[PDB]
Amino acid sequence: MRHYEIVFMVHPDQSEQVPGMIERYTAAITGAEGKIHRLEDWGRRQLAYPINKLHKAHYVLMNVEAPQEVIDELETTFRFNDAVIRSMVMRTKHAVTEAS
Amino acid sequence: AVVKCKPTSPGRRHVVKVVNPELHKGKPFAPLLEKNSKSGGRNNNGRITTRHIGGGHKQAYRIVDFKRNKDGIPAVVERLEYDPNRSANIALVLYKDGERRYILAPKGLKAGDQIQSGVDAAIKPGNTLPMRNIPVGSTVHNVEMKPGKGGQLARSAGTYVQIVARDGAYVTLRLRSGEMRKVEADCRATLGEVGNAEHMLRVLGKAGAARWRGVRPTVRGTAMNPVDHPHGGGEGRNFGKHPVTPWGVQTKGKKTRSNKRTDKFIVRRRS
Amino acid sequence: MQVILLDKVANLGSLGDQVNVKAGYARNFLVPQGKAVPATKKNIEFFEARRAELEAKLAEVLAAANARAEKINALETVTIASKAGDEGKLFGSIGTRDIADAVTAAGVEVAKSEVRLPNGVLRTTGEHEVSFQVHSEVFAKVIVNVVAE
Amino acid sequence: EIDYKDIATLKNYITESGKIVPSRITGTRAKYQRQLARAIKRARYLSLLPYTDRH
Amino acid sequence: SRVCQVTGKRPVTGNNRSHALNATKRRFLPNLHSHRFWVESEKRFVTLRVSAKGMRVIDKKGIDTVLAELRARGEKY
RNA sequence: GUUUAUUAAAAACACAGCACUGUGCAAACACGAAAGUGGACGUAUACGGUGUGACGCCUGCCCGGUGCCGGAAGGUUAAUU
Ligand SMILES: [Mg+2]
Ligand SMILES: [Mg+2]
Ligand SMILES: [Mg+2]
Ligand SMILES: [Mg+2]
Ligand SMILES: [Mg+2]
Ligand SMILES: [Mg+2]
Ligand SMILES: [Mg+2]
Repeated sequence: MRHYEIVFMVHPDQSEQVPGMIERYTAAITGAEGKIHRLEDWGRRQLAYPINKLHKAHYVLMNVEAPQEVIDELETTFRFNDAVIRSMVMRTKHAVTEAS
Repeated sequence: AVVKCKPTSPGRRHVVKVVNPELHKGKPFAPLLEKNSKSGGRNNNGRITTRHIGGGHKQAYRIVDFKRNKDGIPAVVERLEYDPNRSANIALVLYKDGERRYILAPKGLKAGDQIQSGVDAAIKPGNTLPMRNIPVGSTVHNVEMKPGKGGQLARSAGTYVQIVARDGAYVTLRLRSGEMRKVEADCRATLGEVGNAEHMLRVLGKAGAARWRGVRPTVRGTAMNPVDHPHGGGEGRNFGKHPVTPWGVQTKGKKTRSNKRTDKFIVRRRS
Repeated sequence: MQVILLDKVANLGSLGDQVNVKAGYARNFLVPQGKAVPATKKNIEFFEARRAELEAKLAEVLAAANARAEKINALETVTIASKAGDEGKLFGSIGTRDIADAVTAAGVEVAKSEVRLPNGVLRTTGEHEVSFQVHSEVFAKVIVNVVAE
Repeated sequence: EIDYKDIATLKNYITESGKIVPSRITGTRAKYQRQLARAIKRARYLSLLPYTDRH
Repeated sequence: SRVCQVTGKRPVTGNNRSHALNATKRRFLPNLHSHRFWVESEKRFVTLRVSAKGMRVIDKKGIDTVLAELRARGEKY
């Protein structure tokens, strides 16, 4: 049972639907007895360099405390989800709640 | 696994077997078989239209589901069993609705594994989906060429197809031969590669082994007489001719594809 | 060959004009349709007999097609359901068949082959504009609402 | 300790071309530079910072 | 049976002469094509194996007229 | 193991192995005026052709000639007009 910090990038065209992603993902973590300690929706932002001919993407920051299996299938969801791009997951030794 | 035979006698010195303990040791599924009488290379006129075919072990055909139209009904792999009709193994799968069928065994599939076919099936080996739903770059086998016609590409033991790109209503596929081909995205494909990848490493080891699988001896053209083959005779070992088929067509370089119908789907040839 | 047009044609002519066309064009398209028939003295005199009737008949069908066109536009929105996955990306598709049936359902009889979808086949959930070509010179529009739970 | 999301501070430790500034110039401690190097490389992956001034 | 159903054209034999006038037997085959003709009088298509010349006969004589001759001759369509 | 039934059983043929080459499936190819059939109810770890001939260590230099493959600007060039 390990902490994680998850940052995933959503396609700008799906910006309005981004809140749909968060509820589904949080449900998966909670459904497996996990919990979410921080959750930020940074919204649209300018990319430093183009990514697949795209210059502006929707930013979501989520910090969770879920078991290994929950994160494993969560990565698979990002892999096959075309809306989300360039997602990464972290390992942390303590939960975080600051805005940063 | 692949195991070499000890040289207890000539004919076993070079034999290399491919032993798979997972294959079912019993008889196949009876109500899914049919007669597969041999031909010997003869056509309906009785003439030998293809040489070096004849004899071999008796074989019974077993219906393999290349289409997999059972949409939305999951199935469990009952067992993997030997198939004499092809290099690859076939897995017996039981649909929970009560139906049984054969499918080409993927690389990693094992007894008890869940599989499902349909447009909403999960992206997992053994599942069949239209290529418009499969992610680009996925490794697939048993690829269809026309919707509803059944898989026709990547059926051999260790063959697979890569979805290099997708555009419009077509998906570009890199075939095992290296050729890049266009196919309609609505065609179905099975995720993963075909199992039994160790099929190429086997060594027959003796002439009789080839005969068991219905391959007759091949006689070199240069060993014949002029009346029999262009390479003909000549006292001593004389060739002095450009290599050709028994019917005079040049070999070792000459192209033979003449299908003007299907070049529109061939973005790039194998080489 | 020389043919006389029984109906208005975009780039060829109007009713009653004798025009020269390729044999394939007349044999394969015009003659099988009601657009034109071979121009011969037997047909020319016979055509003249109902010259007024054909023009009157063609005039009202355009109005009749227009009449049924507006009521199609009355159903400005039509709701249909399909297999929609996560992200709203439809696993399946909604072709001309599904759209054709929907408009008639509690609506007006609509042919399955005259619906126009220039953008595509509506492979994604949302709102899309589908054009309707009911008669050669008139068009119709309607919004198809596609959503699923 | 130092977090990569804090881009404002990271801007001070990268040249106009995106190069990571040497420790001898900034004068940061060796331990923090290793964290700094990871942070800058990590922001670059998320495109929070540019790999280079040319793109 | 490479025989046109309308005109009755069938393959004929002949020779091909080389520059040295060597004579070898050959055949001349009609330009047959299977085509669907719409019978205006019957609201249906009729498939006929006709040569290119037969196709032009349809235009000049009309599909209705020829079918009467085919029916009289006993040809099945 | 095979072979000149009836003067030649061998160093010849075959052979497992090896290499080149063709073939994307209505495959190449082959028997057929054609339909169609085999290849194959197989799908490039497949199939056809060619040479070599277990295995061990190896297989060097030559693309002028002939063949094959790729190219197309230029020259020459058929029916047709
Ligand atoms: Mg042979
Ligand atoms: Mg051989
Ligand atoms: Mg000899
Ligand atoms: Mg000699
Ligand atoms: Mg002996
Ligand atoms: Mg003898
Ligand atoms: Mg030899």
